[PDB]
Amino acid sequence: QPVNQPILAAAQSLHWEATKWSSKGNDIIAAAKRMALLMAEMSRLVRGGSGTKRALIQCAKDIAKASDEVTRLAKEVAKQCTDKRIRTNLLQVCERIPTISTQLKILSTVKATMLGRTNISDEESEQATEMLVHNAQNLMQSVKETVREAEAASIKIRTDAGFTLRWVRKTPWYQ
Ligand code: NA
Repeated sequence: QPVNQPILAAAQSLHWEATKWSSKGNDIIAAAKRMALLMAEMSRLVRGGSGTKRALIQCAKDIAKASDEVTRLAKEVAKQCTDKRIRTNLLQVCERIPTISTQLKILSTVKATMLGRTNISDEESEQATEMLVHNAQNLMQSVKETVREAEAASIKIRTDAGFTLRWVRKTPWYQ
């Protein structure tokens, strides 16, 4: 009850996928790991405490900043990619993430402002939490799918490609 469980589970789900790989030479992995860590912080932040109001807003801003890095790099991976099927799939997912993370910023600010205000009912409070939780699950899922496809895409690369990512296997774990 102290820490939201469905937010922590979503963060955990992405952490498991991202920790299948090394961050070295791979930004997408590094940013996805930062995102999973921040989303676990978010599950504590949702239950407001003095000084959590500014932290809730900043945590969502950091999550959105890390998701822009994932989006930006995955778009670069996809354009070079020779397989149309993979290239198209990767581009749809990359496109979705900015919208989801923009919504995370809105809902976090709404939740934080509310915490700051004593009057709101337990219903409005629970509902603002459930909207945040839904967004968090959607975000974690989208990034996880983006990781998978960016790796699949990596196998096929343009001979003349400007940059490459490193995909080295590591033993995954949960935070
Ligand atoms: Na390892």
